[PDB]
Formats: sequence, C-alpha cells, structure tokens
Amino acid sequence: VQLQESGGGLVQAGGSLRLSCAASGRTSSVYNMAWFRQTPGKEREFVAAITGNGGTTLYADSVKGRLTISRGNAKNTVSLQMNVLKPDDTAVYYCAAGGWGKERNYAYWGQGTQVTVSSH
Ligand SMILES: [Cl-]
Ligand SMILES: [Cl-]
Repeated sequence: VQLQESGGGLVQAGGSLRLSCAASGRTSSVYNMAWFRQTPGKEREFVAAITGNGGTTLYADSVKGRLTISRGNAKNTVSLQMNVLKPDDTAVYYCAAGGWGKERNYAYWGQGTQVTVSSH
C-alpha cells in the first residue's frame, strides 16, 4: 500500500487549501486515515484522523474549527479542508493510514506535500 497526496501549495493568510490523499495498490481493508505535519528540524505531529467508516474523527486542538477531515468517494481516500490559514500552518503535510490515535505508529505514510501560508 502506498499513499499519494495532492492539493498543497502557497496561499495567503486567511486563505484555504484542500489536501487530498489516496491509497494505491491492492488494499485488503478500509483503513483509518490521518494527516500529520512537520516543520524543519521538528517531528511529524498529529493534525487529524478519521475512521474507516467516516463515523469518528480526532483533531489536534490547534486546528479545531479550522481544519475538517473527511473521506472521499473512492476506497481509502481522505481530504483535509484547511480554512482560515495562518503563517504557523506552514509545514510539510503527510497522509498516513492503518492505525489510530496521535502517535506515529501508522502502517503507511505518504511522502509529504508542502503548504506555505504567507502574509500578503
Ligand atoms: Cl517524525
Ligand atoms: Cl486502520
């Protein structure tokens, strides 16, 4: 199983981005999926997660009411709607799958997509 991300980029503060992630390869399960983020010299930190059936979500406090995680239509797809972005949201964002909770013990990881939020 491999994970591919899209939707990153450079955006002005107050703007919005929608990150997307999709599993490729034969998956034998519907997985829980998550997003983490990493700034230079620091660790990947939890942002949000959603269970396989879409019924349960978990969010870091710093993004509550601004970021919303959801499942996509295809099997093992997830989106992260990022609104009201701030410069501190600048990071590489990683999709993960196969796990639960806020630690980095998820079985599958994407290779990251850069988000940069700039004042304008
Ligand atoms: Cl890490
Ligand atoms: Cl899972």
